[PDB]
Amino acid sequence: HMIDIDSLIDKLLNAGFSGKRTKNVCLKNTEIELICASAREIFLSQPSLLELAPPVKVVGDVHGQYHDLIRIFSKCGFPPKTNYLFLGDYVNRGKQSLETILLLLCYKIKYPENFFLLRGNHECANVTRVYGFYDECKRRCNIKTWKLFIDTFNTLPIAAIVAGKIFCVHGGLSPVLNSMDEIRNIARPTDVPDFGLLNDLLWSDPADTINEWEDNERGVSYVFSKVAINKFLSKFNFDLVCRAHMVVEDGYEFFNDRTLVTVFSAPNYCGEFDNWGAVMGVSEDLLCSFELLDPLDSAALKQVMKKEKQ
Repeated sequence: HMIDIDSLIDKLLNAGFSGKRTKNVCLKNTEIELICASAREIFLSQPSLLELAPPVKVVGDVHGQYHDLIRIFSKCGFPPKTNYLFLGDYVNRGKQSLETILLLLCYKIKYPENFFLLRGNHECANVTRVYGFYDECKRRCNIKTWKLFIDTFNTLPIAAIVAGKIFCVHGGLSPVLNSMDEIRNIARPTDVPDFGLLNDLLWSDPADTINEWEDNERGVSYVFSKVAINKFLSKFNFDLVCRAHMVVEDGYEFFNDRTLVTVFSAPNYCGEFDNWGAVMGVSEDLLCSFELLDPLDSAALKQVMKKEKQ
């Protein structure tokens, strides 16, 4: 029997609109298994480097903040009337990583040509072991379920080009990125390597450094200067680098005279930063606009979920 994607999405949406956290996921592990297999099939069939036509809305980190994800869809439009590109980091830190990733995967399944998910640095075995998702899988489901997600994470595409002009990646640039074909030819499935192209694309950060490339003092990959950005844009004839991978107070933040933008969509990240979330709309004429989401507490979020149910 084939996947009842309508019934799965409904259960997921209902779980979110309840505002309630349950130890049991509203979906059976067999259903979770089917979702991961279906999504995996699509990921491997579509290119490693997505090439998307506008309009589209770009979403940064969500990090398990499921109620905020629903706020995003409510405010920016539900699929498939609104086209989405997510920049990765769907799990860890947040309270409802499972609901979050499952809903995103289901939408990918139902609308494979209008809905897109990139790989973030958190979508790997190493990081999920540390910041909650492995423990959440073990506690709410099992370790076998976790492994299935990792198998699925390993097949995610790495980068996207919007309208031939906006380069989209989770982390940033690489010192060993010679051509777009190198991203296209990243073999999948794959774990995140400790070094190399894929490691850089997920972990690099921009900085106003003196050298084009220096070691990232966050511990992984490199930091790249304004010059590196200007060179990259000029080499591949791009206008904008759109990335995530960093919490910013207003949900978004331009750099190097608006040639790079950081988009972050987890309001009040870690419960500590009190940041806004942002979603970047890219018009058919390549105009970039920003819809913002303010940080709500647990009680206000529940009220918005209560509200949105009608």
